[PDB]
Amino acid sequence: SCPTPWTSFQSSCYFISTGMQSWTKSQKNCSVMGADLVVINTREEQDFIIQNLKRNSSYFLGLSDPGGRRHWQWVDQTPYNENVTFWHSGEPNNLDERCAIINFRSEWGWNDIHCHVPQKSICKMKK
Amino acid sequence: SCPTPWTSFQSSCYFISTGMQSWTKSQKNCSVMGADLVVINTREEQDFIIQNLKRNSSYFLGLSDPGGRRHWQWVDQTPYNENVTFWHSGEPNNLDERCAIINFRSSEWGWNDIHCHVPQKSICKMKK
Repeated sequence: SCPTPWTSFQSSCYFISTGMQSWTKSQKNCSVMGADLVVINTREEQDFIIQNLKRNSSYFLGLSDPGGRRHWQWVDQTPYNENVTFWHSGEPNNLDERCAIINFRSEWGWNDIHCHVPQKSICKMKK
Repeated sequence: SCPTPWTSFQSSCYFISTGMQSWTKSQKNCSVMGADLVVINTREEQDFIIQNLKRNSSYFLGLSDPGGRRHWQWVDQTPYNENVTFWHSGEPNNLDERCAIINFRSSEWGWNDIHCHVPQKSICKMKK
């Protein structure tokens, strides 16, 4: 009961992109189709996904680190409280974003990557 | 009642280094003296510290990010659980460390983040 270009597993529909776009644009592409970049909840889901991928291809997952604030720690384990700090204006530097891909090494598994690189992607639509 | 080269404030002793070393070596230097790189708990402590620093100098604080694992998130807010992942061996990349300094800018005193291996002066705090 999934749209034609989609494949069903359990009560979800999956779309394997053919285009290469950044993580943000890939998520947008999933979004307008009523989907998200793929969230892998179970081992069975990972196995189904890899049976629908091409070994010569790399795909964005719906897994990322948005970056932003670092998890600062005092050296004596005094709790760090952001609200009582004395950072100079515009400090400290924001942590950069990072994104995850699934691909095949000669097997299948995840790797981290810059979010702005063009990769293929996997969308999941809840059915 | 602090050792001679140290200054007292409340029930703590403070040492202002003259030497420039990495964060790790600065912490080690504090450690062998029975101290830590300075942890700033209160506003009065920050004010006392800045009254004992030189405006042309930058000093490591006992504040850092050890790096390591990133705080990964699923796009639909499913909790990320590291124990049920499929990362390739040696993946993902560790986040790099970062360290904090106190120094003076024209218009005044405040903290900045910095690479941990840069030589800076340092402040030690000893519990009395």
